Amino acid sequence: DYSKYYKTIDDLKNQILNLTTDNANILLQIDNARLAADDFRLKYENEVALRQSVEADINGLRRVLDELTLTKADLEMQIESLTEELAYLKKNHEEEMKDLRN
Amino acid sequence: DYSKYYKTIDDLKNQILNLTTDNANILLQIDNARLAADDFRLKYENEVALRQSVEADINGLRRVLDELTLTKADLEMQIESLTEELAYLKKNHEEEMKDLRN
Amino acid sequence: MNLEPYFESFINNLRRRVDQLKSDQSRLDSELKNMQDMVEDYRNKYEDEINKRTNAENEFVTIKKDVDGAYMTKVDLQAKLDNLQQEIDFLTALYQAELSQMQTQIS
Amino acid sequence: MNLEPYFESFINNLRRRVDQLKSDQSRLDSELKNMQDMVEDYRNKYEDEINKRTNAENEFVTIKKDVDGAYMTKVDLQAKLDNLQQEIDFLTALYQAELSQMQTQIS
Ligand SMILES: [Co+2]
Ligand SMILES: [Co+2]
Ligand SMILES: [Co+2]
Ligand SMILES: [Co+2]
Ligand code: NI
Ligand code: NI
Ligand code: NI
Ligand code: NI
Repeated sequence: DYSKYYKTIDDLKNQILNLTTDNANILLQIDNARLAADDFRLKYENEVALRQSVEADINGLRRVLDELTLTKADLEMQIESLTEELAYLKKNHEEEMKDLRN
Repeated sequence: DYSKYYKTIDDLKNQILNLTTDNANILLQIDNARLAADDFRLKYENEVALRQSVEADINGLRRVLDELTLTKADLEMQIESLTEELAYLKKNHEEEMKDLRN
Repeated sequence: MNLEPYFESFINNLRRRVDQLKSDQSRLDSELKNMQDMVEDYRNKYEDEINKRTNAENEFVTIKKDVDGAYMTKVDLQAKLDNLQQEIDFLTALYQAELSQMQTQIS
Repeated sequence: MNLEPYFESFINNLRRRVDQLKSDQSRLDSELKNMQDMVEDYRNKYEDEINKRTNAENEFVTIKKDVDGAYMTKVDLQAKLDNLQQEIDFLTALYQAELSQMQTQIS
């Protein structure tokens, strides 16, 4: 009957509304998902670039530690040659005293 | 006496060593202070630039909310003019039926 | 004898080194304190600014919620308009057909 | 009578709109799931990388400690060298004076 055609049409209207809103909701879920991403992205980019910067400053620290221990070693050897020069001067004076007792 | 001159000299050697090391310690306190700074600086720079980015994205959201409520209002008014057009068509048919009863 | 004058010379050279070391010390004291004053400044700029950014995060979340809601409505209403208009067109042509049929009907 | 055919026409147009809306839905389901897969990827890159950066922070702290210590030593030792050498020069000229004095001394 005429009325039945009506009834279908109404059922179908309601479906369109349910499906339209449902789609809209999903889309919003997408937009918010994109945004959340972008946040995590920027956050990661900055964490990386940091890790890099610290590791490079570490490269610097390695270089200066290496040269620094080189200089340390050099100085040590010079302290030995100089403590030597000292002792030898002491002995020189001692022999001068051996002359005094003469 | 000769020995006393010696004693002063030794006291003064020890002072030089204490003062040299003390200075070195302070300097290291400075270098580490600089570094700590640089850390807090980079950290702040990134926090700022972020705050800025979010506030600008907020500017975007304002723009779209404004246009969006404009469109909303427009549509509402059109729903009124259309619900009207509907009712008027209903009445047209009713009068056709008033002809049927004639 | 005659040992002192050379002792005195060397001690004077020494007192020179110690004087320089004391001056250096003072200077490094000042530069340290100044760097600490700067460190606290940068730390405060930091803390203050993460509070700023976080309150901006919240303001954003709120406006975005309002936007999400309003898109939801707009698509709902736009869809309802689509319904009313489509129904209009249909009903016009139909009612024309209703009159056509009633008319050419056995009385 | 003769009402249906126009009803049928309009219903067919309607069934068209619903078919499109279902297809759209499916597509948005897929794009959403794909964006979630991406979100989890970016989240993991993040977490993993803050662990990476933090362990790099620690490695740095250790090497810098070693450097600080070694500067401390170097300046200590360099200072001690300065002491030994200065003492050398002094003692040389002195001992020359000691011989000079002993010699020109009333026996
Ligand atoms: Co539903
Ligand atoms: Co001390
Ligand atoms: Co002081
Ligand atoms: Co689904
Ligand atoms: Ni964001
Ligand atoms: Ni020499
Ligand atoms: Ni750092
Ligand atoms: Ni019209």
